[PDB]
Amino acid sequence: HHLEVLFQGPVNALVSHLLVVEPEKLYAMPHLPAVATLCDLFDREIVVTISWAKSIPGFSSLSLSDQMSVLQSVWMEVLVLGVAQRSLPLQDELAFAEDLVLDEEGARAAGLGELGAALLQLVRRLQALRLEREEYVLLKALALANSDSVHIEDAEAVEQLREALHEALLEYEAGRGGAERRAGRLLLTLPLLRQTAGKVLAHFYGVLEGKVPMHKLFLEMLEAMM
Ligand SMILES: COc1cc(C[C@H]2SC(=O)NC2=O)ccc1Oc1ccc(C#N)cc1C(F)(F)F
Repeated sequence: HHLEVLFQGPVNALVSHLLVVEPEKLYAMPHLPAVATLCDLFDREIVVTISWAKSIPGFSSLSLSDQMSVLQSVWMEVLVLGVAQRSLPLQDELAFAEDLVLDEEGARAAGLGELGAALLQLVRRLQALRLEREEYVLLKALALANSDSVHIEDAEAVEQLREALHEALLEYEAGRGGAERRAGRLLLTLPLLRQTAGKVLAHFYGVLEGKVPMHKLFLEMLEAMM
């Protein structure tokens, strides 16, 4: 079941679907040290990210190989966008989970180096647009489909998924110099989104040593689930 029928109708059925498959709020707390708590939380975010992707209409239409290639290239973007998303109502704070909210200094003390600052930069870029939840899920799905993995074997198939999600965003906006410009403004945050994800990976790999090899960790979980 590839859920392709959701691309046929008015977009509101697709949006309703994205809203439903949005992961449940996680609780990071039960007493572990900050680093350990975040590590445990991270493992759960990885699994949730993978299950989320598989429920994105049209994703399953891609060859198994391309699904994995797409996921390996943007999983951090999806994850990071979730963090930014939970942080929007706050000021200069990061809601890693319902019950785990850190300011810049708290992030630094939790082993995140300067990621606190980098993540808040992303958060501020999104807060400036005052996202609604519908825009976030559409943008997130689009970020998944806008992967630029070097290992994609059917590039037009990925192109078509990306196009369909972009058109969904447009149709959603149109139905709330085209003022539906609203869509472009969301798209213009995608470069910072990708950069932020790269920054997170660089921090855990060290600079490129491999202290905390998240790509391997992700792959192992990916192939265990797919
Ligand atoms: C210090 O924070 C992390 C620790 C780990 C585990 C590592 S660190 C090491 O020394 N040993 C390992 O196993 C993994 C990832 C962490 O960062 C996050 C945790 C949770 C979320 C969410 N929601 C986002 C992040 C980020 F990656 F966006 F920073």
